[PDB]
Amino acid sequence: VQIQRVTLPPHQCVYMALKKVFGLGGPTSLAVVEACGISKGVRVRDLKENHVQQITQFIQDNFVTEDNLRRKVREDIVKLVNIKSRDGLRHDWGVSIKGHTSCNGKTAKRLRH
Amino acid sequence: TTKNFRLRFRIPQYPDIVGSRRIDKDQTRRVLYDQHEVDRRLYKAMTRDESLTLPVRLQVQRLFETEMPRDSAPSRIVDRCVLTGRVRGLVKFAGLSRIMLRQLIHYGHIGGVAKASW
Amino acid sequence: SYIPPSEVPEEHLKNIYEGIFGSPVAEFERTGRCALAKPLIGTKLSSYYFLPPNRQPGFHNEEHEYAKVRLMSKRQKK
Amino acid sequence: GRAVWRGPYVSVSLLEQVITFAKRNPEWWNIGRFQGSKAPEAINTFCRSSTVLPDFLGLKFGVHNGREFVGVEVQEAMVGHKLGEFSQTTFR
Amino acid sequence: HAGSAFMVHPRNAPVQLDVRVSDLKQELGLSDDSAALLTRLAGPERLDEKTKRRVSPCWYNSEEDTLSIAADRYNDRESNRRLALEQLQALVKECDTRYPGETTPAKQYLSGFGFFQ
RNA sequence: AAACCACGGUAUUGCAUGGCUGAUAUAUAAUCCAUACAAAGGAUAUAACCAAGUAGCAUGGUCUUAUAUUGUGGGCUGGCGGUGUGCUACAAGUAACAAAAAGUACAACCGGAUUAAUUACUGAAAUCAUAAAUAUAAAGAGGGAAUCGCUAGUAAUCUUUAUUAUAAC
RNA sequence: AGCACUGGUUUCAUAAGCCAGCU
Ligand SMILES: [K+]
Ligand SMILES: [K+]
Ligand SMILES: [Mg+2]
Ligand SMILES: [Mg+2]
Ligand SMILES: [Mg+2]
Ligand SMILES: [Mg+2]
Ligand SMILES: [Mg+2]
Ligand SMILES: [Mg+2]
Ligand SMILES: [Mg+2]
Ligand SMILES: [Mg+2]
Ligand SMILES: [Mg+2]
Ligand SMILES: [Mg+2]
Ligand SMILES: [Mg+2]
Repeated sequence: VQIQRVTLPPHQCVYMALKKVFGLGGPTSLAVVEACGISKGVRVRDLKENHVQQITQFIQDNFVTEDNLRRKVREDIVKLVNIKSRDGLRHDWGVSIKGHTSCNGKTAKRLRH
Repeated sequence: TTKNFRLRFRIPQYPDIVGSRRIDKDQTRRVLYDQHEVDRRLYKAMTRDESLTLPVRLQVQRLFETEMPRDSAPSRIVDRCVLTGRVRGLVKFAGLSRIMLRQLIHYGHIGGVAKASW
Repeated sequence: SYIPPSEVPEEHLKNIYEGIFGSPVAEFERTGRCALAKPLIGTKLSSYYFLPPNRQPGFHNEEHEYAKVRLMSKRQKK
Repeated sequence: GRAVWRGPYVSVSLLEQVITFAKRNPEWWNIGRFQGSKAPEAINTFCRSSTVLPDFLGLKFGVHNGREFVGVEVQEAMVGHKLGEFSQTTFR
Repeated sequence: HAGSAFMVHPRNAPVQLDVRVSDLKQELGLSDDSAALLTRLAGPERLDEKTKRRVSPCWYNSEEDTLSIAADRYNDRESNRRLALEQLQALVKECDTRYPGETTPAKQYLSGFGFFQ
């Protein structure tokens, strides 16, 4: 079983497995399964073809997913860079946007864009 | 020519004369706030009243700057020691800095306050 | 019709109670009442500093006297 | 940020500066600004905490940074931000 | 207190009024329904948990069968007593009108005045 | 702002000084906490070599109408390296979630850093304050030489209060 | 790779010694 071309582990619960989709988390994954009539006791290996199709259709209509979500986030960052605001310069430089980070800013340095 | 003598206090409870700095300017701010307190409260109520249309609320916002000085804002007032004028280390319940309060307590000039142990 | 006193809506009871004793103010309202319900502290702030008059009628100015003794106790300037 | 239901903040001094500018250049304000012509002059201000209006479109602002007035020409993408985000105070 | 000549103590103004429901019913000839409605309107006392300070102007105590009213709106001791007495009469008028009962000299005396409302 | 005027100075000398403080810390006590139905442990006080520290305040010498007093914005937070004191974790599932299907999820879905969009709250003013929520879901699998605290209601671990417009690890 | 260098640790401090990183 794969939804949005992400392979869902067979032995895990459906609402737990859907978290692997970029754009769905705990609270939102639970909403999707229950909206389709699936409770927390249903596992991936218990799903059928019709169940998968319902989930895939519901996700596409309500949520932005892996590729479109990544593009949207990047376009937001690029706009700030072109505007040349304070935050935009920090993104271009590859450092955090907080006021005082001369002592602890390592995470923002290794997660550049 | 004109003179402006520094504010100093000579009290029998302390062997030395006590001087202070920059209390007059803060007193001016406290007086100005009391002068404009009534109008400020009225405009605060109107700007946080959801029943009014905003094109009216935006115009009321402009009254905070045209009808009263910036120095009547309550957020720009600080508490200074009444004897020395020091801001840091103030003990609010007595109105004196920790340096003066400790010495006065030792000689019993503060009612009811004494050393503690337990 | 006869309505027993134990079957009266709480809404009507609240309206009667608040109509007599007043309506309390909630924590976060947007009616503009919080500003007008806070007590005024204009006088409490402006009477904080210890500012006795420089010259008290009938008494000597000890601070002025203190300064004069200091000048006499050392050499004159220029 | 500022609560949306309470509106923006704009300084009164900034509004007075723009009103005077409009009176000086009525033709550009009504017609020229939309064809794309550049502003005939710049407005210097200290109001770094004011929000940028689209009625400030084609206007040139000199925003104080501590030493001089840094030129800032308003674009559509700058709408909604403060004037102080486009005038840097520190230099490396 | 030592500062009596320089500031008026804030606790001089508040006053409280207490009345026993059983005696009040007998004096004014209130019916059982009227008494029950009066107790419901008062209700138990409400104290905020942040400060444990009573915030209910009116409350009813079941153990002592007492109806209490607190008045602290004004700065004057007497002005609060006048306010408290008026509020007590307003409650009686409302309960009596909904559930009329027996007539007594006290009720007739109040009716001629109109409950001072 | 002071009239046979007592100008002001966060200017300088702490190696000219007053006052106050760090720095030996056992032992003792008509002192404090607790006690009243059987107990244990603490707190406070107790004279210093160190030219040790001192733009709170006071003071001798020297300097200065103004080295004074004031308005707007900016800075003290600053694209880099070193490192002290703390908080949050991971080896070890004795974890995690929880209103018990006498449970639920997972097999470090343990850990909760960073960034995007959004809203509320305080305030005259919130890009460079705080909180919540949605998405994102980083380092970390017990750590070199070396080094610190403590010896029982103590270490370890958990909750709460106060100093106290908004804002404590 | 490593010698060497580089950063630390130890000492009242210098040196020596020690530990990693790196070529
Ligand atoms: K303990
Ligand atoms: K900390
Ligand atoms: Mg996910
Ligand atoms: Mg100066
Ligand atoms: Mg010395
Ligand atoms: Mg020395
Ligand atoms: Mg020292
Ligand atoms: Mg300033
Ligand atoms: Mg600092
Ligand atoms: Mg573990
Ligand atoms: Mg977890
Ligand atoms: Mg493990
Ligand atoms: Mg890992």
